[PDB]
Amino acid sequence: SLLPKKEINVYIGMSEMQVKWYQKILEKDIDAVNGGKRESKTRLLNIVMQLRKCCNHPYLFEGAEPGPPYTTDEHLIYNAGKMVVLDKLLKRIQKQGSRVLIFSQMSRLLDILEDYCVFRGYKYCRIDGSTAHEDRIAAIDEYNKPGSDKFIFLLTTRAGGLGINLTTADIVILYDSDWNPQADLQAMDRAHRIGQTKQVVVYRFVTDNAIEEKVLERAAQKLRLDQLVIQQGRAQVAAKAAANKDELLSMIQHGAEKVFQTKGAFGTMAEKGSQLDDDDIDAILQAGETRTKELNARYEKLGIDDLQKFTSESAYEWNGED
Amino acid sequence: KSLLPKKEINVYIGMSEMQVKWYQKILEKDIDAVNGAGGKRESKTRLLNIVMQLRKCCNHPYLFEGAEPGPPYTTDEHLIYNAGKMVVLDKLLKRIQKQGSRVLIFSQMSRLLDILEDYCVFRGYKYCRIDGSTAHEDRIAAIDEYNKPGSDKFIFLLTTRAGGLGINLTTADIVILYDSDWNPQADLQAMDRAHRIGQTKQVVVYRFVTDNAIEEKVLERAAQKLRLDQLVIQQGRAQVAAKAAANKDELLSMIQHGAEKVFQTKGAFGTMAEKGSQLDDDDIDAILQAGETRTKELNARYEKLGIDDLQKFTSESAYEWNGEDFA
Amino acid sequence: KSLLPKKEINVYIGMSEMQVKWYQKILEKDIDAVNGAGGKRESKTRLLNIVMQLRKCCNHPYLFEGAEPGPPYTTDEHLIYNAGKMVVLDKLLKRIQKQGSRVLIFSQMSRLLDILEDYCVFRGYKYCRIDGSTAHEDRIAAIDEYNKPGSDKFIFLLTTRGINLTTADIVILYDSDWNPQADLQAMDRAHRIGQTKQVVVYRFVTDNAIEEKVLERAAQKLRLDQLVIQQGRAQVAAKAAANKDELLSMIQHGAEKVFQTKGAFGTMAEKGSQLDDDDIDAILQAGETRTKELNARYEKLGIDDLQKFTSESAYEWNGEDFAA
Amino acid sequence: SLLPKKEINVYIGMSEMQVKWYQKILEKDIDAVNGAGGKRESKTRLLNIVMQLRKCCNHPYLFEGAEPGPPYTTDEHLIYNAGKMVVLDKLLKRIQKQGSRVLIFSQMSRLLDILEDYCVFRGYKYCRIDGSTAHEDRIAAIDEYNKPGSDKFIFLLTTRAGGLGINLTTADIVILYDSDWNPQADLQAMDRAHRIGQTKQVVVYRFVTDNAIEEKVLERAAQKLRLDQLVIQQGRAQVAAKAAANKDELLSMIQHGAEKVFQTKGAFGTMDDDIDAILQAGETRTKELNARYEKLGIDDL
Repeated sequence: SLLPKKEINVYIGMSEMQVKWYQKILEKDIDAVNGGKRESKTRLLNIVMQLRKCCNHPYLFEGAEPGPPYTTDEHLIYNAGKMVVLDKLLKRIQKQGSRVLIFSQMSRLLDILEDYCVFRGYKYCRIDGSTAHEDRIAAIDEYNKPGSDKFIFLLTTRAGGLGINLTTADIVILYDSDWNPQADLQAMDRAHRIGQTKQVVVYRFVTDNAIEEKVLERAAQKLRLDQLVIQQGRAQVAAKAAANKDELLSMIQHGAEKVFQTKGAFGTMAEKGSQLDDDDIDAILQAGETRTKELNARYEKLGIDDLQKFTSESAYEWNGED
Repeated sequence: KSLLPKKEINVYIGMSEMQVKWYQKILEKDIDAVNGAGGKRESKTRLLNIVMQLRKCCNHPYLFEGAEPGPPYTTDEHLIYNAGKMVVLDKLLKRIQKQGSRVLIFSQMSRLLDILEDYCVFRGYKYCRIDGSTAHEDRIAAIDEYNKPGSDKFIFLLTTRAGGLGINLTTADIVILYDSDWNPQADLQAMDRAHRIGQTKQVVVYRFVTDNAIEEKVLERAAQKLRLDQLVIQQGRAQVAAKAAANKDELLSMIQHGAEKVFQTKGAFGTMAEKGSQLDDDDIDAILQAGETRTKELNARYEKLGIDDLQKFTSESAYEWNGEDFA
Repeated sequence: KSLLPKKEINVYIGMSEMQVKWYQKILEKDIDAVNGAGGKRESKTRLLNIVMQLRKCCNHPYLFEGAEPGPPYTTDEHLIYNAGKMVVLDKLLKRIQKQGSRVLIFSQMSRLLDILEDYCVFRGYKYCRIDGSTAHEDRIAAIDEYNKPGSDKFIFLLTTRGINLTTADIVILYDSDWNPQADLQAMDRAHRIGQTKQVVVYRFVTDNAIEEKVLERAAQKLRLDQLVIQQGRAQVAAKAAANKDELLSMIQHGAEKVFQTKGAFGTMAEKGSQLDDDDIDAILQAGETRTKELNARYEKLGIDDLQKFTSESAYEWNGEDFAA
Repeated sequence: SLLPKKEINVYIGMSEMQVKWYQKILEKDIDAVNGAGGKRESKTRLLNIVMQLRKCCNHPYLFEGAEPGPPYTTDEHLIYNAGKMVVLDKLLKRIQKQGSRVLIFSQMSRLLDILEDYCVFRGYKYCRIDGSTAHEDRIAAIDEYNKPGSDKFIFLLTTRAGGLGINLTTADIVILYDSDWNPQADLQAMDRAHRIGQTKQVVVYRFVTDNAIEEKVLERAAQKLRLDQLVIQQGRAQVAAKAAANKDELLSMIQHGAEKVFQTKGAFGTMDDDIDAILQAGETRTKELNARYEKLGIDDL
């Protein structure tokens, strides 16, 4: 029994320094912010990038961090709203005896997260995805050591590989989200997989009322779409399926008893047969129209769960009754 | 302009005494396969044969050789009362003409239209016919004989899977599917030869179904294939939407979201404005609690989407014409 | 009713001063594969890159980023006179509206329709647009508010890849689809049952460039499709068993002369006993003449002389629904 | 060098006896002949009349009670009662004189029975394969007829059992007494003689009853043979209609005008009085282009 993961979006604001740069990005291209039709997506894609960097940390922009000499200070935290929440969260996660994996889209943010963990004295490992194979093996094993010195693991979402195991941690923090919903999903399942004994909790830093909240909904819409496409994974399989042995038999046997029982004629031809009056014909038409709507509505509201023909339905064993 | 939705009505029909005799003969002459089975390899050829003969029985016994009363052979009233579907059709047509309606009659078997031809002449019904062997010049002349203003014809006999489609026969308002195609889109294709843009009246489609026989069970399997066909259409639509990259309109809404509140903000934003200083774990407990509330709320908007209500771009309905040509 | 056949006219267009520079630049950045005077091993994927960019160059240079003078991107007269096809389009549209005609403009690239959108606003052309990215609600609303009497719209921009736009009479294929049948669907949005006037289709082709060679190879595919269509007719007709009408004409053939006959028949009435080898030499002589004559009747048949029952042409719409 | 075969339709009439039995067939089902039945009727009733007329065209003795009553003898009446037998009698006489050997094909083995009684009556050595003869038996039949210095002269064959790939090139003349509905069946019967190993000109005689059902049978068969060779010669069409652009095809697309573009150093040639001069010059090239390719055939494409 693997305990299901608790995914929580934590909604964070921006410091004054972020707002200043966030405005500068919006200002220096206010025409595109207001929005010719010829131009490629590049002009808008750049603004999206700079707004996402600003939602991570203003120090990612050159000439933002306080002037020389550059010092690792408390303002490394207080100039980024996420770092504030991250500061108290880490101090409380280490308190409750939990270990945390911290992911991010930008490696240049992990550079800040390296300097932050030194300022607070947190032991950590790191995988950039520019780190070699024998290197990232050691970083995984150092964190997975029984009684590991490390406490935080900094990684970039895509670049860790596939199927790596970090079950020695039980908390996952997504500093920022990927455009692809499964990329973060594969990052949560680094701690939420077979071998994990404790409750996996995933925190997703989302800058409220900014671009990242709008980014999240798009990734939420595409994630639901993938679910709709997987849940209907046998629609094309069920449509092409030709006549089945157990179906072909029920087609032939349907009503065979009444056919064998009949000595005269059948339903319409026994009840009123060979001669119909329009009082008689209208009773047929109106009844058939009634049956037509019920037959449609009963099948119209169906789903793939009911329509699906499992592979064992082909393995006709015997007749239920002869 | 307004095109009235088509009324599709299953007309459940019984069988005459003669149909029962042959239907029994078909079941009896191969009773070992019906009551039991054979090797899976064997039975599919053996069962598909029984299915095909039973469908011939539901249409008309005279499709079997030696069925119609022995020599001499005359076209009389026995052509009608020996087939359940003919009896229903005979009075249905009589009502159809009196209400000023003209009817297209489709069928899977061309030899049945041969039976209907002899019936139409027997009643004095002017008719045309499209066999899929008719020839273009003959085809154009027969459609124009039936469609051209002030036409004399009343019944139009066609085979379902021989249209060569793109035909206009809007002068009829009633469509009779004497029997149904295994592929539902073929019968729906035949309906859209009268129920097409240019049609002005209410299209009524009568689908003959031999009740308590093989045709009724086929009717259900067609409704299943018709519904899951909608799912492939719908699953494909979600597949296109999931693969679609960000639009310039989508990107603009992403940048503009909250931009006005940012321009309006002179200090800090949100959680930083509300406390700012690294403060109490009661404030952090409020942050994580309210965020989890919005997480449950966010999922609820999207967890109720479902396959059947995605945004349409192409009006693809498996309950309407596919657009293909079955010849 | 009478539906006037569509007039399909290739309008061969040159290239602007700017286009030539980029067309050279495309060929120059991959000059080894173009020349073919070396290994000739160069992969087709490398060639498919040249073809696709040369089409963008044939369409409009501004499809390449950094070509158009830098930001802010403003719509002026340089939007027209930097592309050969736009110059032809600019005066063609002016003539089309003045003669009371409305035009559908199709294209393979939606980013070109975006260029056409900025052009249409620049000239004051009321328009609608179907990209295959517009919602059904708006598309059904766009077709109606284009067809309604007293419409203000004049141009309808669509991507090539059962819709009715018969209220327009002119179709412009700015660029061509590799599958000729895809263009015919785009044509049959005005040229269909419901059209009252003569449908004229203009196919823009960049003369003396890649678009001209595609036109020659597209005509082959369009002709080969006709031959396949015809082979199917000959295949089905050969597979057909005799009808009851065909068999009766075989039974009835000469039956009147047989009933008319009171003694022996034909050649047997001529002699009927063991007579001269002049009789057999005469039979074989007339038979060999009739044998040659019979072969001539069928030696003059061949493809394209086959009976139609279904009027399917490669030069007419398939009925297939085309989406990119 | 294999000489192309000569195929000559021998149009033949019917004896007085054939005229009677032809009329007896048409009259005993004259309602079907005059088309006085329902369209729903099965095809069997018409096909019955067809085979009866086919049997009458071959030989009247195929019908019961036709040959002169008791006593039953094999004389010249076996020949002068059938129009084809009269022609076949004189034609074999000429063939044997000029040193040729002949295969005789037929649809009906009950007619090969008649031809057997004919060959014995005329003194012609012969072999026979029916489709009722087993493998080893019909092997020895081939070897005897192909034997160097063969004793035989005629080979009576059913059109069914001939087309198997066997060799009968030691006969240079083929006589199809009656034609098959399938043009390739008779076509492969001629190839029993007309194939590698044949040294002489192969001549094929196709007996046809003129102004009777067999002439109309011949026309329809000649039609379906014409349909056959059309689909054969146009089999190269569907394989080329769907084919990705070959690497050397794409090269000509890229090279088209590349020489004109490089040396240009300016704007191209083109770059409402000018516009109507473009549409007019383009309309000329469109009509010429389509007319050049529309009449083309598979060999060019």
